[PDB]
Amino acid sequence: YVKLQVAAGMANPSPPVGPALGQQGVNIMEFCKAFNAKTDSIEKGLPIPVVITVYADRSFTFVTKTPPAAVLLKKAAGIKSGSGKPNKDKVGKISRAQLQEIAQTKAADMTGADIEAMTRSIEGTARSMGLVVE
Amino acid sequence: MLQPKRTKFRKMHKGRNRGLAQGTDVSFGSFGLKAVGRGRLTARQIEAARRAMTRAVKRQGKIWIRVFPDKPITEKPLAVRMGKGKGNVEYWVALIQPGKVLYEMDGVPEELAREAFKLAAAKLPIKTTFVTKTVM
Amino acid sequence: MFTINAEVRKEQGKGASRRLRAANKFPAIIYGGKEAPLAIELDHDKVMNMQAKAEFYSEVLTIVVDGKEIKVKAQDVQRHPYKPKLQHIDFVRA
Amino acid sequence: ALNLQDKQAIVAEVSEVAKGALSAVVADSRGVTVDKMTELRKAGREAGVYMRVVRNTLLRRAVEGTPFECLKDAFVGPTLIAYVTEHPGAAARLFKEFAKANAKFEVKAAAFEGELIPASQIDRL
Amino acid sequence: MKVRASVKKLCRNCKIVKRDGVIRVICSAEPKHKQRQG
RNA sequence: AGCCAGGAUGUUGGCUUAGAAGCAGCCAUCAUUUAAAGAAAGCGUAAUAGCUCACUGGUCGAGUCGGCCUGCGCGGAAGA
Ligand SMILES: [Mg+2]
Ligand SMILES: [Mg+2]
Ligand SMILES: [Mg+2]
Ligand SMILES: [Mg+2]
Ligand SMILES: [Mg+2]
Ligand SMILES: [Mg+2]
Ligand SMILES: [Mg+2]
Ligand SMILES: [Mg+2]
Ligand SMILES: [Mg+2]
Ligand SMILES: [Zn+2]
Repeated sequence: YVKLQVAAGMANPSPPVGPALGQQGVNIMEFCKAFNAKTDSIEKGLPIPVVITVYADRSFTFVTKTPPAAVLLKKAAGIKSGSGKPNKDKVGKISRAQLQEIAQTKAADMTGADIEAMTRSIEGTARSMGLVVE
Repeated sequence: MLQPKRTKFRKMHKGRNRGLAQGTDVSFGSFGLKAVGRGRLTARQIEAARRAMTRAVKRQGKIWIRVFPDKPITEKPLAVRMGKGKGNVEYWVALIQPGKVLYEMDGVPEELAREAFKLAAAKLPIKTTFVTKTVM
Repeated sequence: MFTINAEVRKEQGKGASRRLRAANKFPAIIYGGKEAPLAIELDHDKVMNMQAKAEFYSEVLTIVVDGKEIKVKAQDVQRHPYKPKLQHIDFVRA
Repeated sequence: ALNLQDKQAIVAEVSEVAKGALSAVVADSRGVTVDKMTELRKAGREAGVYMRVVRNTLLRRAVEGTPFECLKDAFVGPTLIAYVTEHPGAAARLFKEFAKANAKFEVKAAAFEGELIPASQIDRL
Repeated sequence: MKVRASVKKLCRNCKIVKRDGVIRVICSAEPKHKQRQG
């Protein structure tokens, strides 16, 4: 029962993926290319989280979830890297429509009651990496 | 290390330390280190201490030093008989009577200040306590 | 509101005062106004815990002396040099 | 911690949703993750259900606010109450399937109409 | 066994004791915190 | 105080790094479901995982916490 964050159409380098979930009994290339077959639709350069579920027989089922609050906030403000000094140094900007798009993606991925709760959790990740909401 | 820029006379009578202190109260900072016991503070002591509580506050808030080492102490060196004058001036001291306020402080959290003052007092010869400025 | 109970001082001087302070009581005074001064004694503890609030110094309090209140303010107070103690209090008639 | 004022206000909020609620279900909350509990909180805000875990001797003071007083012996043991403010049922049908899904805790005693329902007969709701 | 005239709690698991008229500091966690007065 | 239970999502917050995922280091430290759950008080990893803590519900059943001021004692305390 492991989790990783893997770039869009990508898999099978040695340090990020193979050892981590490969010491758990998982076949590495089925995860790799069924995850690049599922996440071929995610834009190039966004890490997308993947939850791997392993069973006593090593046959696994993974739910690929929507890209992180921090990655959809990197892309919706246009930027590459967020702030090394958040809310002191501010690195980009998103109007409330992008807070709400990222929070519809994460409306599929949150615990929130309303799209205002998911927009407010994406508001929180918007204040975390320094980005301004405008 | 504190010491009078220039003096009227070079040497002094040993004098006594008697009676109680003036400046019993904290007139600048919110907190102060008061002396309970009676003794002489060399400049070295005061300096080391001021250092201690300067490390302790990470150079924040503010620190006053209310005491000054203005009276010169002498010593004849080893292997020297009595007489032949008064000894040479070794170092400077401040006479301390019970209830003087050695350092004042403010712009800081109280807890932190009690701490810094414990660390400051580790370097001092005499019995000391923590105190707060009051209204009247 | 602060109410301080007190007795009239039958004695005076350094000796009286230091016997007062030994007994866990302390001397204070009430002056100001048309009247004559009134020297009184108090319980060190009650007052020490009472001036442990700030308003004590900014406010009109009352002092119960032989059935009779007076309304006063805190004028100045001399404290023992290193001890959590009170040597004396100047009360000015309010 | 909680001041007496804190406890007083909270007793007023439980008594206030208790007056407004159509039906309630008391259950054991022990031995279940906050993941499945936020799952029954989503399945709660979706069913109109008001979910709570409240102190016992607090809930004797709030349930003294009537007509749930038949539940004051159901408060021995950890208490998780589901008030359905919208619809009756949808708490009692959701809890049996959540406790059979988890196979943890209990779901002990319900209350409707002013009477308590024993554990195997909560299938009435 | 740090043997000294000032003995203290060096963490939250250190527990002070007086055994046979000696003040010691005993730790479950850290053998290095074992102290006696002297 | 003990003992049962949980200590959640966004999320591996961004920075940085071959790796930093609460726990090298730099900066922010928000919001959600909340009974409660620090962008985490320590052990832990190549980095994770793994282990307690803060915090809260349960059982328990009446006093408990730590400063202040003093009285008398303990350690500090070895020599022909
Ligand atoms: Mg003289
Ligand atoms: Mg003078
Ligand atoms: Mg006379
Ligand atoms: Mg005399
Ligand atoms: Mg023995
Ligand atoms: Mg307890
Ligand atoms: Mg008490
Ligand atoms: Mg001895
Ligand atoms: Mg010996
Ligand atoms: Zn220890």
